[PDB]
Amino acid sequence: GSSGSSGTYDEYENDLGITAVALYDYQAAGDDEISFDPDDIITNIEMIDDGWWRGVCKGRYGLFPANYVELRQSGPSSG
Repeated sequence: GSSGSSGTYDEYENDLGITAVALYDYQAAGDDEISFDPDDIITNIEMIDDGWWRGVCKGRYGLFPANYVELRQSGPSSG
């Protein structure tokens, strides 16, 4: 049993998809690429290139190296 500040209704729509956390500060070489700070949170992460991805950060969707970021993941009791 759990609860919190649900609200007046629980019929919302949140499609964030995949998320990741930056490891180091990056500077999008150009417009195509996006610039995000280290230890930041990114949503709508689309897996395109094993080395580069595309997600919506601080209101910006562009190409970015998956090396300067880590795929969010937790390890609970029952893996």
